[PDB]
Amino acid sequence: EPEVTAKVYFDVMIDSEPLGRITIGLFGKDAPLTTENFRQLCTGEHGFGYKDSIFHRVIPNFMIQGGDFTNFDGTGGKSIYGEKFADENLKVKHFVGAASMANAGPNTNGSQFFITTAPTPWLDGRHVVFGKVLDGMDVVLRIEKTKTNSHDRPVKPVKIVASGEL
Repeated sequence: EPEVTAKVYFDVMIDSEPLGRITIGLFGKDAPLTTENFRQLCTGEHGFGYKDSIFHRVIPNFMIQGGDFTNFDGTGGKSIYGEKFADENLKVKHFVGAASMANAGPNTNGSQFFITTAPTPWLDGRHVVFGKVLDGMDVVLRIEKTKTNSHDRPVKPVKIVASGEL
């Protein structure tokens, strides 16, 4: 896989229960614009970001999705560059533990992302893979088993209580 050039983390909690820390390595050389956006949303440098946001969608044996810190339902989010930015590299395929940008078509990247927990070939070529879980995969797997409902949303908020650069 591509070279890791920076590391960010998420501290996750599910209603009083601390799950642990997820460490994500970013592919800075293969996706500078995408990684910088993710990085700065983690630190909250611009006044907004991932701290105190949730993983609004969970689909077992597929992925977990978060990043909508404006509407908390999958319809919001925003990049540091503005509303949306272009797809940087679509040639990197997904793999277990990949961090990838969610979107609503070509060049509509904002702040939403997902972490895959299984092969997802049907996403290859259409979503920019910008990093991977270097540590805390067990935490990702734990989140994946959380009870959901119609719409695949956790019954109890899966909250990112802290985020930043390591």
